[PDB]
Amino acid sequence: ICLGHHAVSNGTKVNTLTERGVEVVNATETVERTNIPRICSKGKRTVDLGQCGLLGTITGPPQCDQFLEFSADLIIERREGSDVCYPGKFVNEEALRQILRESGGIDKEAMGFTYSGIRTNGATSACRRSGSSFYAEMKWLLSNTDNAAFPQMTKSYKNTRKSPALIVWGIHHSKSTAEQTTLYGSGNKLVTVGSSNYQQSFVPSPGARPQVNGLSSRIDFHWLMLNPNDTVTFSFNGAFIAPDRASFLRGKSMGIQSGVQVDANCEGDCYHSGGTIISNLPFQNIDSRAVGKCPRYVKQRSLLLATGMKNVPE
Amino acid sequence: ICLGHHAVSNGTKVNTLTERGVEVVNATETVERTNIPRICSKGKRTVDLGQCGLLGTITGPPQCDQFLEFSADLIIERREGSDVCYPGKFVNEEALRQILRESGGIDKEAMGFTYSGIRTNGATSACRRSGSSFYAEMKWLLSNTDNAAFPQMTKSYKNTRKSPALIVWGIHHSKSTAEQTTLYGSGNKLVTVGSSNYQQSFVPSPGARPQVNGLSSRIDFHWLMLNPNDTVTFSFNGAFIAPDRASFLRGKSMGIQSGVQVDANCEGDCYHSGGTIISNLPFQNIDSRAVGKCPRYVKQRSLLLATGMKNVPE
Amino acid sequence: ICLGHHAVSNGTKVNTLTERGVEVVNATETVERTNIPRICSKGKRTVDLGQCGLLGTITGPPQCDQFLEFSADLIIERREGSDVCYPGKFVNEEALRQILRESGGIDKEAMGFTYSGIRTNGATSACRRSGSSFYAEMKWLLSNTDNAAFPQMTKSYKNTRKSPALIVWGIHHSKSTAEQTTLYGSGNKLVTVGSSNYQQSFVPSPGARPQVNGLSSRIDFHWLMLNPNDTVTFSFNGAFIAPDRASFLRGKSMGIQSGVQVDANCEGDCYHSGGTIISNLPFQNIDSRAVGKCPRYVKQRSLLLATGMKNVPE
Amino acid sequence: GLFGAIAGFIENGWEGLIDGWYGFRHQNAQGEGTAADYKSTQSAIDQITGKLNRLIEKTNQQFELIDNEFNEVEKQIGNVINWTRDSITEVWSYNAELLVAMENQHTIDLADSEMDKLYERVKRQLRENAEEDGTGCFEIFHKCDDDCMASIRNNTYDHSKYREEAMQNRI
Amino acid sequence: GLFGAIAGFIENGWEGLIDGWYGFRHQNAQGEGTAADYKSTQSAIDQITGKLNRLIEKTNQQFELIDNEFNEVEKQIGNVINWTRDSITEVWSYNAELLVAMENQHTIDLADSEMDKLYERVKRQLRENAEEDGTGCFEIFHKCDDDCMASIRNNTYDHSKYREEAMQNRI
Amino acid sequence: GLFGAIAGFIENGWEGLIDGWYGFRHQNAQGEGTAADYKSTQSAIDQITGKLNRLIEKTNQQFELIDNEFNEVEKQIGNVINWTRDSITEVWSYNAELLVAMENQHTIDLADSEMDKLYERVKRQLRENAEEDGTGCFEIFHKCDDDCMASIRNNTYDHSKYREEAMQNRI
Ligand SMILES: CO[C@]1(C(=O)O)C[C@H](O)[C@@H](NC(C)=O)[C@H]([C@H](O)[C@H](O)CO)O1
Ligand SMILES: CO[C@]1(C(=O)O)C[C@H](O)[C@@H](NC(C)=O)[C@H]([C@H](O)[C@H](O)CO)O1
Ligand SMILES: CO[C@]1(C(=O)O)C[C@H](O)[C@@H](NC(C)=O)[C@H]([C@H](O)[C@H](O)CO)O1
Ligand SMILES: *[C@@H]1O[C@H](CO)[C@@H](O)[C@H](O)[C@H]1NC(C)=O
Ligand SMILES: *[C@@H]1O[C@H](CO)[C@@H](O)[C@H](O)[C@H]1NC(C)=O
Ligand SMILES: *[C@@H]1O[C@H](CO)[C@@H](O)[C@H](O)[C@H]1NC(C)=O
Ligand SMILES: *[C@@H]1O[C@H](CO)[C@@H](O)[C@H](O)[C@H]1NC(C)=O
Ligand SMILES: *[C@@H]1O[C@H](CO)[C@@H](O)[C@H](O)[C@H]1NC(C)=O
Ligand SMILES: *[C@@H]1O[C@H](CO)[C@@H](O)[C@H](O)[C@H]1NC(C)=O
Ligand SMILES: *[C@@H]1O[C@H](CO)[C@@H](O)[C@H](O)[C@H]1NC(C)=O
Ligand SMILES: *[C@@H]1O[C@H](CO)[C@@H](O)[C@H](O)[C@H]1NC(C)=O
Ligand SMILES: *[C@@H]1O[C@H](CO)[C@@H](O)[C@H](O)[C@H]1NC(C)=O
Repeated sequence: ICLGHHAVSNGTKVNTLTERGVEVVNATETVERTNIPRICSKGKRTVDLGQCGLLGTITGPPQCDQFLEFSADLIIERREGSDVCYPGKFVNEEALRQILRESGGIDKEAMGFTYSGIRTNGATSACRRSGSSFYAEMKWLLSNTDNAAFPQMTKSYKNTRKSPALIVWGIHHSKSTAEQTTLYGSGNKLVTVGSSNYQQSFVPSPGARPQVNGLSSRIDFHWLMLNPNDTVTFSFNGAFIAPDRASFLRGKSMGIQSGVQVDANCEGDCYHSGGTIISNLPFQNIDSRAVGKCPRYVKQRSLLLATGMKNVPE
Repeated sequence: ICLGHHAVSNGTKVNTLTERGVEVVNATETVERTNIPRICSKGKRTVDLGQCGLLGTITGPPQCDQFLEFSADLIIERREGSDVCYPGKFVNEEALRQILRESGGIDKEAMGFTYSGIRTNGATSACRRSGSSFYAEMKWLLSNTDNAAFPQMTKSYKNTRKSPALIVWGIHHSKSTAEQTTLYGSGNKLVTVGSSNYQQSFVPSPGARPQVNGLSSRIDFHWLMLNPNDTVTFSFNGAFIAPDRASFLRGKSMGIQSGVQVDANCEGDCYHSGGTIISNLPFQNIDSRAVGKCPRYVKQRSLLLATGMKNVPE
Repeated sequence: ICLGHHAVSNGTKVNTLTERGVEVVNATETVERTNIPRICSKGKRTVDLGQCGLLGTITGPPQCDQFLEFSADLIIERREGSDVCYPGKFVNEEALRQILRESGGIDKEAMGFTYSGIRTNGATSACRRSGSSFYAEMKWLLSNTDNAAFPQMTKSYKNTRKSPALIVWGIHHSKSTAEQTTLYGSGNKLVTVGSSNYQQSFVPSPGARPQVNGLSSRIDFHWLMLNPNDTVTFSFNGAFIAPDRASFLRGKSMGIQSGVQVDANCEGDCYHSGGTIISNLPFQNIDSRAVGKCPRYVKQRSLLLATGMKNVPE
Repeated sequence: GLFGAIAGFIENGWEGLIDGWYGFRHQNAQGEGTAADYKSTQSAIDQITGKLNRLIEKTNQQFELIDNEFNEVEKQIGNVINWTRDSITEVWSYNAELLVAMENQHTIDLADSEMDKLYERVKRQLRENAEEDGTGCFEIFHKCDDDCMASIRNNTYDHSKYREEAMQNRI
Repeated sequence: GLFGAIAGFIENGWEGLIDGWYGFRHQNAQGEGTAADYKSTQSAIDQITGKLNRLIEKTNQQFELIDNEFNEVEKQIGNVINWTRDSITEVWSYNAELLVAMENQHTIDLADSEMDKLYERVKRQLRENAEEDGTGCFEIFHKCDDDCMASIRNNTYDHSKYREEAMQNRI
Repeated sequence: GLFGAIAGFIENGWEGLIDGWYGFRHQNAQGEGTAADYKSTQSAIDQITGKLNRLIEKTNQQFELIDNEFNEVEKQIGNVINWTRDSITEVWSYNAELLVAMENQHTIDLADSEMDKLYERVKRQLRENAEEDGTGCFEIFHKCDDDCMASIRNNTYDHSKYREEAMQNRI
């Protein structure tokens, strides 16, 4: 009587501590390379922002009207998204983007500013709603009539709620000093914003800029988080795009950036711009910037784990 | 004659590469979970800042008078600490906090500024020392009398020492333009600060802010490090809270943030906000933000290392 | 007949999982400690910037005239390098330094600005070329004659090329308000810069600064990257050091900082300030800030790998 | 392997052995037959599956986006972010390579060892009634019919019962 | 284990063996007795202690505070800091899990091997005077009193001295 | 080691053995001689070289400068950069220490195992014609001249050919 072990005609080669390309009876892959090219969103409240830029949900350019109070577990930004209608940009935009991706959505509430002695209905042909309009959550404050003086004014808001308030305001930079006076009157203009943990001043800077959407004038959007029971007070003399509502974060979510479709029929937890990584494998070689609950990215495309003995055929 | 090995009635289960929950005769824990809820400071010169905010030791609000020239190996910040008396905030405050935590303490030296044609004794009811006072290391420069003009002036300081000098100055933002003129005279006001490696300009921004300590006006504290043999020169026309002394770092230290008492009877090297981690174990599951000489934080609460053979009882 | 194994009189001690200082027949080092004190640059187009500061290659102070259009795979900064001639500093200087280290060199192209009604030949005794001169790639714009008004003007540049354009401009801070008017006329001065993805305003800040190269006035150099087919437009009223040429990145390179000579006879891929690490070993204990293709830095100075059996002599 | 069985003094494996990882191939007067040993095979499969089950563990740590693919974040903070991620990548690639290399060494070595236990167990079953040939075979010094071979395989072989003859043949 | 002794052909351990990790249990005409072998036991304890001593090494690298629990630092740099720390945490949790799993495998395997050396040493002590029963026992084919058993344990058993009788009994 | 040969029941190594890692030292009527076994030696060298070849692999990942030695970068971002690098350093120092410790354990254990295979192979070559002395020697119970010793070493020893005499001497 003789003892022996099995072997097969065609095995699979693996690497060990002492030898590369040792043949074993069977092995299995540890590095995931297979991508499913869709955003697998089954079971998850999903918001596909589309042409709405994420920061736009706070200010409300026309492309974001359907997203002013969105609610979501998964947030998808698209390349065609725009935060603005009147050209401009947010200061510390990415920090704000990162805050909103994990927010779970936003809940709007009137901040309660009332005005006297000015126009409040500033509109532009860049934010069109069957006619000239503006950001839905803001108000473009102007002098009552052309070249009239904008009074120095102070408007305050108390966060009476239990979570921090997102307050956004804007600084208007006109196309020239002459255009800036026609909207707000001549002279240096200043907007001061202060809270219990914040202080910063702003003066508008009129000047020529390249035409974006037909305009050489621009708006700077600024923001702060107002703690519960804290007060934000705005002192301004013109060139101020005032907030109408404050934003409050709903809960928790995650944000991704994708160029692929939504699929409510696959379930996944690891996303990248090309789709979803669905895998029980501990490693992936697909995208080092994948987000969610993911296998660890590695540079190897393949790492074979022996699952059987050494193959020694005759 | 027969060979055998020991076993016991109740062993301890551990995990291996091939099996989870294999029973061995004895095992020992590798992950530290036991916290001692105090700051073990035996053998270490400790400074408990208490109600003094760390940045306050440079400017000297009343709560920090006992800390103007502190010396320490271990620095403890408390939640009730305040950097300010007159409301305000430091620019790049955390960088400065991180510089001071490893400083070993500070040594003050007069910077030697003398003045003519102005008042130098600005005081406030927010920094009270048996009466209205101010930051002990600064001087609130004012016009000699209400609405008088503050002359444009330049004051320079040479670091004659062998280590970098910490220079702090302040920008005063009055409650309104009308209040700002009463202190310094009307018109645009400017403070320029320059050294061999630094250049930045500042203009005050009067305006309403929420009342903190009764005041709607605020002070911006700014700072720079002046190299040995280098000169700092201040050119200003008002709204300038001038430095009286420069600060020099004593040596080396470490800073923690705690809400627990000091214990000079336990010795430790790894601190977190809840106390001290005293352990020879290589891992801890207590606080991922622990500081000092620490076991590596891990998410597992327990990892049992076998210290005996497999237990095979009958 | 007897079985046995070899041993030698003097072995080498190594560490294992169960024992420290076990003697084996031979072992080999895994941690590289041997440094070659030169920048081994064989086979690599090398640019040793020397007294030219890296940022200077964009503005062109005299020490950088030979580097205005350099081309390189390896860029070496030296401690004596200076980015400036007229004293001043770049904003976000390190980001720009990091951009230029991986650029492979720069290719200059006229941006095409023409002027009327001003002087364009501003010169200084700090940038000397057989006489008073200036930054070779910039133009110091002045009023035609002392105290004459600088007209508000707008100059635009279109990137007609296929890669981003590096545009640099400067803000001149005169020695005093009186000196600033003699160059550009009195009043507030403003320079606005805008593109498709950029907006920022600048006002000059005259004031006394310590004399660097004899001057108490300073220049702020600012920069942006202009995308292909995008336009940059400058609106300014004085105190503006205008760009004459735009810079374009050539390809790819790597940058190091060294205080040692170039050696075209050794070939290397891992550099630090003290020379080159040439090693097949997986670890090094030389410099934790080494750059290039390097062995991983470790704190151990030595880790001996057993390459033979246990030595058991008699 | 460390145990010099598999790919060792047993020169090769059996491609006709489709019913187990290890087994017995006997020859007697009725001819030769081959069957697999379940107990030894199942131990190896169980250990390898435990290895597999560790590696297919789902890790419940979330990472979120911290840079931007559509609007690149500021350059300096971006270089720090890319530098860190590449550093982490360097670490996990090392861990993956080493883990699989080590695990493969141990898997191969683990299969080798289990064979040796089967061989040595049987040798001690046969006691003084057989001698090892040095290739994994036991030359049996007594007549061993199919029931006798089957009795070694299921561990019911009584060495004493045949003791007189096997010894009777070795001298 | 890899050596198929412990939890292997020796079916179980001795809960009455309180004086060592491994030992001998003999039976002869005066009855049975059990004593521990010091030399084999001390080797295992020494190897496991070295493992322990590596793991209780103090590491002298200081890390300082870089974010803030009382006044949260700016959000973006804070997300980078939290992202890095969570990445490092992921790495050390992996290293801790793997280290302990590997170390436990080797510790178990290490104890198994030392038993086999004790068994095989003794087998070669007894030479041709005994046969293995397959359960860790040596059936001694000569009369072996308490001094004789004690002589195997402290490695003074002279196989030749009893050679004639043990052989005299095996045939 | 795990196999209790090297530094085990063979008490020590041979400093005069300059031609191999393992070998045979025989004694017969013409005297004693020592020669190395190539096959066993080359296996160990081959495994250790593979270990070495893994460790001397060049890694093609570039890291660039992200702070500044001549003009220190801003303090806060600098503390984050230094904190990260020190964290990465902590990780690679651990990996280096553990890798070498583990690799050294396996290298020592690997050499120990190959010796045991040589010993056991030869034992099975000699079959019933010799007995192990417990120190790595085989007492040969028949006259074995230099050609006979050489025949064991190159695996041409026919145990049967001498079977009658070796047995003739053991009883
Ligand atoms: C030149 O045009 C218009 C426009 O953009 O529609 C006319 C708008 O009525 C006017 N808006 C207001 C509130 O007066 C707008 C404005 O002059 C610029 O957009 C400001 O630069 O221009
Ligand atoms: C309204 O009050 C007081 C105060 O805070 O005590 C009076 C102080 O004398 C005055 N300080 C000086 C130096 O004149 C102070 C000051 O008007 C404000 O604090 C500035 O906003 O106010
Ligand atoms: C005081 O000196 C000089 C110099 O630096 O050479 C004279 C130069 O002609 C003048 N430059 C111009 C363009 O007029 C220069 C200038 O006044 C300062 O450098 C500005 O602060 O000064
Ligand atoms: C071999 O490998 C994989 C992974 O264990 C397994 O799913 C597969 O079914 C195995 N195949 C065979 C033929 O054993
Ligand atoms: C806010 O103030 C109200 C009283 O107006 C008080 O009841 C509440 O507890 C406060 N909440 C916080 C979070 O300060
Ligand atoms: C078992 O484990 C720990 C760690 O080695 C040790 O301190 C303890 O005393 C041991 N106990 C016994 C009963 O062996
Ligand atoms: C500073 O200047 C003095 C002379 O005034 C000189 O002796 C000293 O060495 C200098 N030190 C440094 C650090 O430059
Ligand atoms: C011992 O170690 C090194 C590394 O393997 C090798 O280069 C050297 O030549 C060896 N020396 C001897 C004498 O075996
Ligand atoms: C830029 O515009 C030209 C037309 O003027 C067009 O042909 C070219 O493709 C454009 N390139 C890019 C990168 O937009
Ligand atoms: C970071 O990496 C991405 C992808 O590797 C690259 O395209 C991007 O330019 C890098 N970020 C910066 C700021 O360079
Ligand atoms: C970083 O982590 C802490 C604790 O996990 C958390 O409370 C904090 O909000 C995080 N920082 C930021 C900026 O979100
Ligand atoms: C970072 O580390 C270097 C070298 O260890 C040190 O000299 C430098 O001061 C550190 N950076 C900062 C900003 O402290």
